[PDB]
Amino acid sequence: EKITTSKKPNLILNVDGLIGVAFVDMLRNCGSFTREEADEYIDIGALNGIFVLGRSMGFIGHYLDQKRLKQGLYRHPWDDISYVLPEHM
Amino acid sequence: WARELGLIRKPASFMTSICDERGQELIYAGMPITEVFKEEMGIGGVLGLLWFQKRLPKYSCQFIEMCLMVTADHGPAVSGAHNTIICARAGKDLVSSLTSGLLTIGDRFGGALDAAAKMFSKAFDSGIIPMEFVNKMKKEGKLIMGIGHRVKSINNPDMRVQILKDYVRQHFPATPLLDYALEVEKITTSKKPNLILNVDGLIGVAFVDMLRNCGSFTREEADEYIDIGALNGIFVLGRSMGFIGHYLDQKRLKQGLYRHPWDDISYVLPEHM
Amino acid sequence: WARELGLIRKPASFMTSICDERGQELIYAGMPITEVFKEEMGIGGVLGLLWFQKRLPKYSCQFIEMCLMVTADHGPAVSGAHNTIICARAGKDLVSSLTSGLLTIGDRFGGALDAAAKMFSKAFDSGIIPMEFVNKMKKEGKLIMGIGHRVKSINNPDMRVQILKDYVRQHFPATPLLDYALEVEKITTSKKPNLILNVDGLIGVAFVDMLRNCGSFTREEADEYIDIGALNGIFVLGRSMGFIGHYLDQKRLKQGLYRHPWDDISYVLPEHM
Amino acid sequence: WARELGLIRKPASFMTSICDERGQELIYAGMPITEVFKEEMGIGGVLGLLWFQKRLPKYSCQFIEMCLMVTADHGPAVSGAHNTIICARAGK
Amino acid sequence: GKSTTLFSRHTKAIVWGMQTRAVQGMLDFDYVCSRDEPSVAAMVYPFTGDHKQKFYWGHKEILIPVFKNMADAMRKHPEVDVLINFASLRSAYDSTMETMNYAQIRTIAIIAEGIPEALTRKLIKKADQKGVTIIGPATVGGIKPGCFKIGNTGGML
Ligand SMILES: CC(=O)SCCNC(=O)CCNC(=O)[C@H](O)C(C)(C)COP(=O)(O)OP(=O)(O)OC[C@H]1O[C@@H](n2cnc3c(N)ncnc32)[C@H](O)[C@@H]1OP(=O)(O)O
Ligand SMILES: CC(=O)SCCNC(=O)CCNC(=O)[C@H](O)C(C)(C)COP(=O)(O)OP(=O)(O)OC[C@H]1O[C@@H](n2cnc3c(N)ncnc32)[C@H](O)[C@@H]1OP(=O)(O)O
Ligand SMILES: O=C([O-])CC(=O)C(=O)O
Ligand SMILES: O=C([O-])CC(=O)C(=O)O
Repeated sequence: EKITTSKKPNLILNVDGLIGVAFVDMLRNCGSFTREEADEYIDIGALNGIFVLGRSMGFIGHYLDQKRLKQGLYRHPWDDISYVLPEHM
Repeated sequence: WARELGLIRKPASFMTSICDERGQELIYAGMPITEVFKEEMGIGGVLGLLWFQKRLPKYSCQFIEMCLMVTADHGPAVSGAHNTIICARAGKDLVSSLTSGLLTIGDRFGGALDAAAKMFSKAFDSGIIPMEFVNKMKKEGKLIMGIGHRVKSINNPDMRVQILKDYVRQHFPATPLLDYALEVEKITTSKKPNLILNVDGLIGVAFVDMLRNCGSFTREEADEYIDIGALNGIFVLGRSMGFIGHYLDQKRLKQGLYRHPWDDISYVLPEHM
Repeated sequence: WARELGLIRKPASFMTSICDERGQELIYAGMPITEVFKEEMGIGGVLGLLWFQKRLPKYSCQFIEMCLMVTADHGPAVSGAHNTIICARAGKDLVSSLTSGLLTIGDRFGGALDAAAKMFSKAFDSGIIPMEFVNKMKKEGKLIMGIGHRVKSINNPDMRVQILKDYVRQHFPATPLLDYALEVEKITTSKKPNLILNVDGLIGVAFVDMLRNCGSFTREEADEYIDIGALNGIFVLGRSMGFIGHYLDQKRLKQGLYRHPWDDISYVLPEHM
Repeated sequence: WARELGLIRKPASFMTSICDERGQELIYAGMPITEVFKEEMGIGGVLGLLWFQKRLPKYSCQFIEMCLMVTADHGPAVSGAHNTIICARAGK
Repeated sequence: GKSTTLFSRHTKAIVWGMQTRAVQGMLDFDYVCSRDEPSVAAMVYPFTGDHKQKFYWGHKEILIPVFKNMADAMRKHPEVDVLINFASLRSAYDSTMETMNYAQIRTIAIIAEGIPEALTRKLIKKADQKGVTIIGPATVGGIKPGCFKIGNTGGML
């Protein structure tokens, strides 16, 4: 991120990147896993479990919200579709 | 108001090309629903219009209907039907139960359709004879998808592979890929007599053959609809009938919460973490 | 080994009655797959066998197919197709996209089928004339489900309510409930001209009428299949075609991640919590 | 362009009140993410902010954490864990 | 006891029905007339639950409560004195009676066209008994510039 923030300046380490790298480095350098265990966990999919878990709170909080605000069925604006159907099939 | 008289522009997302409900009638591809019903095309016809956006010939529509019927159900011991039964037996709604059973349809359960079609198409398009394709699968340590049955082997056919195969022979004009798959079947049945074409493999090869053998597809559309996942779609749509049937069955038999026997678990927990 | 010679007993859970995978042939209700294909019953026939466990008459099978075709798709703006397009446009698999769109099918989207059938059945079974049912619904502060269209009102029919209605008239033997629904439609169109029967209401009343008007149902089975949710099942199975079509469309158009515009949100967060 | 100078109106759907990402910092209820972390309020606190939109007292946050930990798992034989095991064992 | 000042700049109204176009027109008229508060305090729709409708106050978004009953709408807004009855020709009569059972409502504007004349005469009699001013059981409304505007009268801005 020093080599890439030299290029454009907004090319910094995103929260994704940071969590990713810091979890690979807590899994590998903390004392409990053995760098093969700690590389199964990365592959089986244990970092998509962190993201999922986190989002889950926010997701539920957007259910609990739109239910407190009593919002109704959403019919998408049709001016925001642009049907491109074929001529006659 | 500013858009009705058109002094402003907004970019429209969600390009769509399979249905138009704004207007006098529903239009699936370019075909009004009244014309859909007047030309007597069935469910296969509306899969042709919605999925592939084409007015398929009559035999293609009837074959799509046929492969939906053979896929409809294969008993409750299967993993997806197991999940549907478990969720239906926990008091959940139809959509949740069907959904929980559908979420299993992937690579290991329900993936033989698309995998068998991809494998046979890649073998056939690269000009490998069946005797060399079988050996090249063997050298790679890979089994041929779409070939292999547990019990019904020889003078004991799948009895629904036979129905589909007969339909393909009498009605399709040309089957370059089904013939290749049948040669591979002959070789593998010479190996072991129960290595016949699955229904999961015959539907895959016959659907690829229908896409690139009938009209209206240009072999760059036919090879794209396979990659996108139209065969996963056929398996899911066919097996939704069986999963909803299992939901209705378990909900009509009035059966309560399932709790797996502890004797069929085996807890291998660590000593003290 | 101990069960093969039968010296032991284990209780079997998961009673099932819609498919027999084991044995020589697939058996849906009691009728093997070869007989299913030889008797030329289509997808409607296998819904009869798997869902209701009965060999329905030909017009019932064709009507089930018809109501699957009318339900297949209704454009991308509706909520479920919106979810399918959003999830397909985020790079997910067919099953995940169809599943995320199906999970919307509930009471507010897709619930007019079963609700309209339940409401009209409870009206007709309790011996209320249509003019008193309309006034009771008005008195209770409740709208009639299955009645009401946005635009297509009079000398402007739904053009697919017309097709279904014509099929029901020319082929069903007796329609005590469709006639009641049409009288309620006459009253409500006297009120306001776009309060015609929906397709969502006509399918519901015609399906209840088919269940309790054709043979093989005892009105204790016909009234149970409505309560269990067979009409939710028909909507889900019909709309799966449209949702998979939307997945294939959005995946063929090669469209990328959708992020909602910030100017269409109106954040209303508290001041400082 | 016509909305930047504001000669037009469009009604905005999706009223939301649990997060705002448009701006300098993430804001959960009304308090920025930096204030969330500086006040040492944990996962129970961010459930308080996102779900109930309130800065709950410390004991309620710790109780929310506690009831999340007791709920975490109850073996594989129960129905939901059965479905998760079946679907995970099918390669999904 | 019919009053002479029907509409003031402090007048607020209760709109009977989902007439969001008419209520938006009223709010636009209120804003362009330099009024400090909207003239629509609540809306009454018997066919849906109690929620809030999102409207415009010039540029701003405001929330106008929608009630299922007339009673709770009347109690939560005790200073409302005008009711604009957007009911149909077969539901304006009983709605107008129920409104006139509330003493705070000083005028009712009935927009429905086609009420039978016997029911209209009953409305007139009970309004005269209760001192309420019914502005026309076939009208579009009455517009008092700078002050108030009933429904769709005048048109769009
Ligand atoms: C009284 C007495 O019994 S004493 C008699 C003494 N004699 C004996 O005991 C002999 C009995 N045993 C045998 O003959 C058998 O050959 C056995 C048991 C050793 C093994 O037989 P098989 O089951 O045919 O072997 P296997 O299970 O490997 O399968 C055979 C082939 O099927 C192939 N195959 C299996 N599934 C698939 C698939 N899905 N796709 C493609 N190929 C497949 C395998 O690649 C294998 O290929 P290969 O033969 O080229 O390696
Ligand atoms: C130039 C000029 O314009 S000056 C002319 C001056 N005159 C006027 O302005 C008159 C114009 N306005 C009217 O006449 C109209 O009647 C209005 C706008 C006041 C209201 O009309 P409508 O839209 O018919 O009323 P509404 O929306 O309440 O619907 C009518 C009925 O449909 C019923 N309805 C609606 N949806 C459903 C449903 N899904 N199921 C059952 N019933 C339903 C409602 O119950 C209502 O019943 P009710 O009449 O028994 O209460
Ligand atoms: O189709 C599949 O992949 C799984 C299946 O039905 C079977 O058990 O044979
Ligand atoms: O069927 C439904 O309930 C929703 C629907 O398709 C529509 O927008 O008309």
